[PDB]
This record gives sequence, structure tokens and C-alpha cells, in this order.
Amino acid sequence: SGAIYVGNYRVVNRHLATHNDWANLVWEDSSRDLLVSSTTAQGCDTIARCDCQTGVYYCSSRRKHYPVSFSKPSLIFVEASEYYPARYQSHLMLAVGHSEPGDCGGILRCQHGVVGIVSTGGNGLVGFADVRDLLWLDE
Ligand SMILES: NC(=O)[C@H]1CCCN(C(=O)Cc2cc3c(cc2Cl)OCCO3)C1
Ligand SMILES: [Zn+2]
Repeated sequence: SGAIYVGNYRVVNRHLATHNDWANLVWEDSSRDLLVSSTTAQGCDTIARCDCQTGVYYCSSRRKHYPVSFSKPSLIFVEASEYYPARYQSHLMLAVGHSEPGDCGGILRCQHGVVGIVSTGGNGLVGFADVRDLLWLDE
């Protein structure tokens, strides 16, 4: 679990969005596993606007942060799960690191701010949904 709170927006994994997220929907994209909902309170986070390919993410299944080198946002095949059919997920970045299903929502940050959230995992792989292209989160 986990969310980004920026301005009057909350960014979560689309597959983990609550009834309240859907009732306050701003934007969602099943191909990116993202959903943004509106909030009344002002958010705590800053979004990175950069091309960093290294950063640190929070891994809830280890209660720890780990440094990672990750690929640029790309279209990657993701196998079927209980939440989605087998498909290509867009704007996804892969890295070598620990991940378990409940780790989705952990934040990835670089020196400039929030880069994205955990969205997928493999055997020693972790995938992050990028949010750096969503410029409207800042206005
Ligand atoms: N974005 C998606 O399509 C998600 C939806 C929820 C499910 N999903 C995952 O990848 C969940 C996952 C499976 C794992 C794992 C880690 C995770 Cl995060 O490591 C060991 C093998 O099995 C795809
Ligand atoms: Zn950066």
C-alpha cells in the first residue's frame, strides 16, 4: 500500500484505489496502473521533473529503503494477475530489487523529489509506475 499526496491530489496504484478514490476521481489509466483522486487537505510531497535513473525506494515487506538503478519509462509485458489481464503496461521502469505484492504503493525518490510508485515485481525485480510526466500534478 501507499500514496503520493501533492497539492490537492492523491496518486495511488489504480488496482488499490478505494471507493473514496473513485468517488473523487480526477484521472485514471489502466495501462499505467495509476489513479489520481482529489483531496481537501494540502499534500506533503514534491514531484521530480528530471531524467534520473538512480534513486531510493521504500520496501514495505522489509520495512526498509533500498537504492536502485532503473530503466527509463517504457512499455513492458506484465503477466495476468487477479487485477489485470496479461497486457503491456506503459510508463513502467524496472530495477533489480526486492518486491512482494503488498509492496505496491512504495515511493521511489531521487534528489529532485518523487519519481514514481512500486507497481510490479518479479524474481528479484521491482517495477515502478513513473509519475514525472504528469505536469498537471504541480498546478
Ligand atoms: N501493475 C500490475 O499489473 C500489478 C498488479 C498487482 C499484481 N502485480 C504484481 O506484480 C504483484 C507481484 C508479484 C510478484 C512479486 C511482486 C509483486 Cl509486486 O514478486 C514475486 C513474484 O510475484 C502486477
Ligand atoms: Zn531526479
